[PDB]
Formats: sequence, C-alpha cells, structure tokens
Amino acid sequence: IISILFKSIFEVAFLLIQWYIYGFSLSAVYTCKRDPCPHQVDCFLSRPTEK
Amino acid sequence: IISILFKSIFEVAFLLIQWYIYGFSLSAVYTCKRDPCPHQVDCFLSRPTEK
Repeated sequence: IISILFKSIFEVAFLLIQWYIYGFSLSAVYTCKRDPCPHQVDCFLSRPTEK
Repeated sequence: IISILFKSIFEVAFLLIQWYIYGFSLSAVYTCKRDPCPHQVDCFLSRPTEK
C-alpha cells in the first residue's frame, strides 16, 4: 500500500509542475525579453499544432 | 525697411522650425516604432559627430 501511495503522489506531483511551468497549449509566436538581445523580439516555434 | 524686416522674420521662422523639429544634436542610436517593423527596433546613424 505504501508503494501504491507513492506511485500516485509522484504522478500528481509531476502533473502540478507541468501545470505550473508550461501550460497545456503552445502558441505559434513567442515574445522574448532577455539579454544580449535588444528590447523585445519575436520568435516562431516549430510545429505548434502537432505538439 | 520692409524688405529687411521680412528677411529677419523669415530667418527667425526657419530657426524656430528647426528648433521644433530636429533639436540641435544628433545622438548615435535611434529607436524606431513604426509599422511594418516588429515591436521596437534600434538603428545606428552615420557620422553623428561631424554632422
């Protein structure tokens, strides 16, 4: 029973991190605001619909 | 005297137009905010000091 608890705890813990980090959809255009790039740039993904 | 005052008001009008539009010093980096470009770009001039 302890193993069956741990299997579900790991499963819901991995679902929560994916919900927090990425979302559940991918747009086609990303806007990036890092260095050494200037003010704001646009980047275009690869297969946003098939993923 | 009417010719002289006409040429002086023309002179001061052109000085005021140049003060309003350009200023009196060119920087070396311009920030451009126009379509069809993306969000904000920056363009480098040519000889900003000799001008």
